[PDB]
Amino acid sequence: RAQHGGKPFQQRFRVYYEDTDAGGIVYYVNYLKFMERARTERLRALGFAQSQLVGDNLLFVVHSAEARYHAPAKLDDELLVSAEVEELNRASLKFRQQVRRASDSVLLCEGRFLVACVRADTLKPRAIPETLRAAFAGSPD
Amino acid sequence: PFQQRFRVYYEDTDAGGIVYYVNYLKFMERARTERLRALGFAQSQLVGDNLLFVVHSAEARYHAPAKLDDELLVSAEVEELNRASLKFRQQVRRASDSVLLCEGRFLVACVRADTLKPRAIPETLRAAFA
Amino acid sequence: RAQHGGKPFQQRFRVYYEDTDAGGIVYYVNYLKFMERARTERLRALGFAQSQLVGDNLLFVVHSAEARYHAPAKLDDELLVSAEVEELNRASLKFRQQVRRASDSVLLCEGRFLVACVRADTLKPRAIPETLRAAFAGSPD
Amino acid sequence: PFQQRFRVYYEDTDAGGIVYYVNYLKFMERARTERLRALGFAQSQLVGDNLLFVVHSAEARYHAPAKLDDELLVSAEVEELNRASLKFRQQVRRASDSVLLCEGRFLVACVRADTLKPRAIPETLRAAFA
Ligand SMILES: [Cl-]
Ligand SMILES: [Cl-]
Ligand SMILES: [Cl-]
Ligand SMILES: [Cl-]
Ligand SMILES: [Cl-]
Ligand SMILES: [Cl-]
Repeated sequence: RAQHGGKPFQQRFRVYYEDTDAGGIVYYVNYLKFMERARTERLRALGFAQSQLVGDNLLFVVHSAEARYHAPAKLDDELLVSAEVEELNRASLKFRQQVRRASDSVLLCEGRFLVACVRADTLKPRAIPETLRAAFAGSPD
Repeated sequence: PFQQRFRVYYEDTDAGGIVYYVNYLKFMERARTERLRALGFAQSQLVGDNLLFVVHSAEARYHAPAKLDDELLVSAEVEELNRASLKFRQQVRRASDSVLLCEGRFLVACVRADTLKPRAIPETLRAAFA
Repeated sequence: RAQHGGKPFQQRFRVYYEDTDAGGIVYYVNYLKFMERARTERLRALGFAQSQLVGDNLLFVVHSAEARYHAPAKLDDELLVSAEVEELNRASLKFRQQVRRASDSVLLCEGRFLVACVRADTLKPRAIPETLRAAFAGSPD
Repeated sequence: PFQQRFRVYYEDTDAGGIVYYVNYLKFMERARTERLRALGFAQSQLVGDNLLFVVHSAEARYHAPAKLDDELLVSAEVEELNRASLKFRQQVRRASDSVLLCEGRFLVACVRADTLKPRAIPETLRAAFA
């Protein structure tokens, strides 16, 4: 499917007022923004910053998004966000992501995303590049 | 059945020239609030009865794009009513031609507004759907 | 400068959870979004919907924004938002806007915006069109 | 002096391919929180002392655009400290070449966290700037 491990990639974020709602907790929709930011940072770390992606005519598009909410985060909490690849298809990828509170590791949100790889110009489906497929478990190319 | 109409503004759009995919969940949320209002459950009623609704799960499937200044029609069907929760089924369609843009499914929990603990949905509310 | 009156244009909006913060009130930044939506709706009503603007190669760009905050709005309040033109220059316009609570008319926010008119293609400064300048106090063209 | 560094993501961008102008105020807000943290005033300290900071006025002047994946440097200078309020002066610059993107000015009021009424800035806080 797609294998994960090692020093498992986590991106760290701070919760600001913009992220919160009237309840005094993170607005539930905003966890998907945090998860999106983490996928961008995982790509960067594997050698696929935004200039590299547009260089190779690659664009990633969300076709489906699912989130399950468990415990709340408050103003000024820090969040750790994973970006695992659960399955790797020819022209798409499924991400499995966890948002945890940094102080105590309690799971706040779990998300699953089906993400399509397309031509940046024309938005038509394309195969995930070789080097990218490789990166998703270890990248010296 | 019930549909709520919304306008797409600059704030909703992304570098692609289309609605940012996350934002469809906001539009669907607005429609649920408006469905509740129309069945007699505005915000003042909810805080009156010590009710708060919290999303426990959210799923969206994306089909076709919407652009700046499009109008959207958004449904808010209640597929199930459980003791302490409700499950919604929603569609976002472009107003001009009815093309399906997004579909969403949500499990929404009812909790005490004071203590945030799970509580039963009130009788009157359960009836308002039924 | 630029003259206002009549049945003074107001756009009506509802406050949803997305608009609120941890304080239980509208997040202050969001009033600028409401004011922007009102300017778009005022333009629409004067004959300048988005398809008309791109038709005439017009784009409006904010060069400055000032807001003063007075009283708070809560979840599920309705807002009335004005979009007055305070001054009309050759290639730009200054808007003066008020956000009021619908129930009791109390002033929540006042904003001022310097807005530039530019070519939609190339983003270069252009004159505000004749018909648009006219619309800002009465439009049979 | 103090600068906070931020990344521009898709969520920040608009149909123009640049940061949505409203979003610079969010970035400036984050920088004020981070300046306060570094001088010993995290959120837990503020709620500990019954303090809340509220924006009473906000001004932004826009100069040049930032794009997807740019890094931003954001300053958070305190120009004045009054009895019950503070006035900030902020600059947003592109990290790569230091070009000025936005400048902002904010009057921020100190209020009681319980009752929302105006209160004096604590001595310790006034000192931390001075
Ligand atoms: Cl996402
Ligand atoms: Cl790279
Ligand atoms: Cl699904
Ligand atoms: Cl605005
Ligand atoms: Cl029109
Ligand atoms: Cl100014």
